[PDB]
Amino acid sequence: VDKRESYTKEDLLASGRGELFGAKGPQLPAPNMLMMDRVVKMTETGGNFDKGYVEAELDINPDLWFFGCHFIGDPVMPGCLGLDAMWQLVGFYLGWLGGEGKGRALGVGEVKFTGQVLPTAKKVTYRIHFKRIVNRRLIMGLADGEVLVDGRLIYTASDLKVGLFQDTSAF
Amino acid sequence: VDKRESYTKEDLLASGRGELFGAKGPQLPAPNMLMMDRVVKMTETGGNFDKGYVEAELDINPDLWFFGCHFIGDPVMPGCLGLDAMWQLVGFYLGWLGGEGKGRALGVGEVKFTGQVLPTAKKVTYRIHFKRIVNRRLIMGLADGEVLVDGRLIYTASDLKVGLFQDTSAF
Ligand SMILES: */C(=C/C(=O)SCCNC(C)=O)CCCCCCC
Ligand SMILES: */C(=C/C(=O)SCCNC(C)=O)CCCCCCC
Repeated sequence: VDKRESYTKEDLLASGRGELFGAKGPQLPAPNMLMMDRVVKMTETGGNFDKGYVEAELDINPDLWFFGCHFIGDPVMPGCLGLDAMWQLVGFYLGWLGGEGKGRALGVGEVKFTGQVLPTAKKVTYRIHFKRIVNRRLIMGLADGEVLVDGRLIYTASDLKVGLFQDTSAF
Repeated sequence: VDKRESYTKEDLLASGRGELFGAKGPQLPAPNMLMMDRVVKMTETGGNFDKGYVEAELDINPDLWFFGCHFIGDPVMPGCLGLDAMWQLVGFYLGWLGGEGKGRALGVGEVKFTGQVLPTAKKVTYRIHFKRIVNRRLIMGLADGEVLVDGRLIYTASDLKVGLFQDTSAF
């Protein structure tokens, strides 16, 4: 794949249909599971471990679907969805490096939610710091993640793990 | 609250509206974020640590919203939603014990996904084992959770943490 440092919302939507990295590359979820609007920076070096970095953003507005049901009369973006965005970015990066296969989240170490995303916020920022990448027969990524809302850190996740699989018959 | 050992779909829908545990108890998310169809068992003793146990189920059918977008052409229930159902059950239990306040997931320690939920599955079972409950004027619940698909253990989550809050304007 020809690597770009950033991707637009249109690119992320093309990705969900497998039109970005080709038919062998991984796909990002499509709405309403897509949890980012754009990827503002992607590098092979950099990040807290100098092994890779990804920064993405999600624009917030009061009308996003999840505010209406989580919860009724007490809108707050589900934490699980910010967490999924992080898994999505780790998997996307693996595909960006040329990894082939279907994306499947494998797990995460500690996750801490210290703040919330309200319908009055404006922008959610995701930062992924890669600590390890296996791109041999097996394609797997390990990273730490940070979620900020309007420049303030609210969630951290250690050891997000995602792999790409050509055969998912054993799951 | 007048504890019942089990709750039906209609009870969970009333919960999302704030009718089940009253105006001061926690609310479950409403569809499309409600991740269970019923709670089959709730006991304050029992469970792996004999400090509480809850078992719930989610009926699976190909038409569930998430199957159409995650991923297009490769349907699999998002692992993040299975995690949310477990946080949802921990908070529901704190309200069941009589706790007052709005539920907020605080984090989780370690999550491992070893299997997937396909649209061909029939049922997902959630089993929550409580470790510690602080129901003082600081309501928090700590528990380990397991997710099974048609009886097969596929996800384990250690140290799920949820708390109920009177005032959430601090986050
Ligand atoms: C959507 C679904 C899952 O990953 S379900 C995880 C099941 N795990 C196993 C081992 O079967 C989340 C997709 C995140 C990764 C997207 C990569 C582009
Ligand atoms: C929906 C939203 C969240 O919990 S967002 C977490 C934000 N964290 C803080 C500290 O503000 C999930 C609700 C799960 C618990 C429901 C209990 C009934």
